[PDB]
Amino acid sequence: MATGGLAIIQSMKHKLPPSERKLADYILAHPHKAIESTVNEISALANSSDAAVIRLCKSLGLKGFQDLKMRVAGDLAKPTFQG
Repeated sequence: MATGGLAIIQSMKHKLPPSERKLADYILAHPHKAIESTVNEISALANSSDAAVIRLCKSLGLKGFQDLKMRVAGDLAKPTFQG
């Protein structure tokens, strides 16, 4: 409920359109940066668009980018994802 952000992104990595894919790739590669980024920052980092970040979040069943960041942060809190 406050976790699973990385699992949900990794699950869809190969089922996402291009613009959403660039985003999922950057977040998976740099999840610590991702949880401290704005929509404008993450879209620039993934060479994608602001609209694609919102679409990515909706594609995953999330309320938006804050939800995505919270759920990723929840995973980074776990020993399962620490290291």
